[PDB]
Amino acid sequence: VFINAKCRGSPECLPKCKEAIGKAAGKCMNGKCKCYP
Repeated sequence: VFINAKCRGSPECLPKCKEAIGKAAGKCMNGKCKCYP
């Protein structure tokens, strides 16, 4: 799933995804985070 959190750095989406679902696996594109459950 993704989050509206306006991400600005690919490496920033890692700590975010981990804080979103629990794992730091995802990227940042289209102004959104792409975390994979």
